[PDB]
Amino acid sequence: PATVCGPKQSTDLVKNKCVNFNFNGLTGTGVLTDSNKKFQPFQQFGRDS
Amino acid sequence: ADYNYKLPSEFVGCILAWNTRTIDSKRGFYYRLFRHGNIRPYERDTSNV
Amino acid sequence: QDGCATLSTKLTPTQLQVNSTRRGFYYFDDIYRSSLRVLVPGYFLPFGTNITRYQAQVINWTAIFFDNPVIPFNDGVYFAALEHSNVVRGWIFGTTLDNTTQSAIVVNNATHILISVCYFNVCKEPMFAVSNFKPYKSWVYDRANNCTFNRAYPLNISTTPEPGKFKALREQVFRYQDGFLYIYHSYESINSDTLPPGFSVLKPMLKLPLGLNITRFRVVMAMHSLTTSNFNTHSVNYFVGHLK
Ligand SMILES: C=CC1=C(C)/C(=C\c2[nH]c(/C=C3N=C(/C=C4\NC(=O)C(C)=C4C=C)C(C)=C\3CCC(=O)O)c(CCC(=O)O)c2C)NC1=O
Ligand SMILES: *[C@@H]1O[C@H](CO)[C@@H](O[C@@H]2O[C@H](CO)[C@@H](O[C@@H]3O[C@H](CO)[C@@H](O)[C@H](O)[C@@H]3O)[C@H](O)[C@H]2NC(C)=O)[C@H](O)[C@H]1NC(C)=O
Ligand SMILES: *[C@@H]1O[C@H](CO)[C@@H](O[C@@H]2O[C@H](CO)[C@@H](O)[C@H](O)[C@H]2NC(C)=O)[C@H](O)[C@H]1NC(C)=O
Ligand SMILES: *[C@@H]1O[C@H](CO)[C@@H](O)[C@H](O)[C@H]1NC(C)=O
Ligand SMILES: *[C@@H]1O[C@H](CO)[C@@H](O)[C@H](O)[C@H]1NC(C)=O
Ligand SMILES: *[C@@H]1O[C@H](CO)[C@@H](O)[C@H](O)[C@H]1NC(C)=O
Repeated sequence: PATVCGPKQSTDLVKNKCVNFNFNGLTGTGVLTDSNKKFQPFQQFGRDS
Repeated sequence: ADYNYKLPSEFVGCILAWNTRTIDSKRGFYYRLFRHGNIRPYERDTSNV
Repeated sequence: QDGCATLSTKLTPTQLQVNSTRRGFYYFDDIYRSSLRVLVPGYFLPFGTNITRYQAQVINWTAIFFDNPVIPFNDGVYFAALEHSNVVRGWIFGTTLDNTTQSAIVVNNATHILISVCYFNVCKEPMFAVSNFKPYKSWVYDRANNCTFNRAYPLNISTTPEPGKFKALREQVFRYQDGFLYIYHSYESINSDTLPPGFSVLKPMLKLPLGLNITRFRVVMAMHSLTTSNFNTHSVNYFVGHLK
């Protein structure tokens, strides 16, 4: 979990569109959809092979 | 860097320094000058033997 | 912090040796992995090695013999304990273990877990004292000065003994790197009088910024807590091994 963060303004969740995203400093480009995955309590993202 | 305060080689972070002539021009500030061997990173020695 | 206590009934430690099976593995990093097979170098306790055993109980001749020597802490330590009445409360880490150098204490007051770093005057026998079944006094050191670190985590544990069989096995791994003390922990409840063979992996618990030279430790046996004004001990066992 993030404990110290910089002064940025948040926007609205836009779903099912090719967008640029910034989650807690993790940046990228793609399409965001709902998930049926499960995380551990102090985990923030998941990576594949 | 050998007897008082040592940073690790893989340091990540920032360093700030500034002059304080008008508030700290007094007696009572010491540094260690003799010691057998060097200290390891992020270690303290408060002995006065 | 109350101070002083003296034990003449003592006897020489036996220093038994036991097999280590396949115990003493831990999570060595903070990277989440899924369905992957990796090769890792590091410091671990080898499989099948010998490790050392000490005990504590009143045998019969109006006398109690404990076992708290001073052990080396080279590259890291694996610790194990078999107990049934909340016996082994804490450790002492340092270099000379006297009032000329800083020392670190990790203990339990049956109400909190306490971690402090200062110029301690250690006693000849560190232990707590309960009033039959009431946390009475604590005699671990008499004076502490010029003191750097202090922290406590609330953890209330039961102080009513249930002697007989062994009901708990607790395992720990201690590491030191870059001013940080790393404590990994694992716990289970079993009903047996040896250490079962198996393969157990220990989870991270604490990462403490102490900034102190550590080369030696000893065990605090605060067992003496079950009497009135006379104070003697129940039984317990513990095991020590190293890392390579
Ligand atoms: C100093 C305290 C100490 C403890 C409690 C510890 C960690 C620890 N001991 C646990 C179980 C336990 N095992 C013990 C026994 C201990 N009490 C002791 O003084 C020692 C050395 C242990 C070792 C584990 C206790 C008190 C519990 C029960 C905790 C509870 O009530 O949840 C648990 C699981 C339950 C919980 O999260 O509270 C942790 C994390 N390591 C330690 O060194
Ligand atoms: C531990 O704590 C004690 C008390 O705070 C520290 O004692 C103090 O030590 C300094 C020197 O480091 C003393 O200063 C010296 O005092 C004498 C006269 O007493 C003077 O002649 C010297 O020129 C110098 O000023 C200070 O007096 C002393 N104070 C007390 C109350 O003892 C001690 O240094 C600490 N030890 C450490 C470094 O952990
Ligand atoms: C130390 O413990 C290990 C683990 O139990 C023992 O290894 C077993 O040894 C038997 C007999 O050779 C084998 O059949 C098992 O397959 C082994 N298991 C494992 C996991 O190694 C080892 O023999 C013990 N050594 C001593 C001297 O007691
Ligand atoms: C383990 O203990 C046995 C018996 O004392 C000894 O022969 C052996 O060298 C020791 N080392 C091992 C294999 O762990
Ligand atoms: C330190 O311990 C020694 C030996 O017990 C004692 O003589 C001395 O007075 C103690 N000094 C302090 C710092 O209390
Ligand atoms: C234990 O807790 C009691 C009651 O809060 C307190 O008086 C005492 O100082 C504590 N002792 C230790 C060793 O922490």
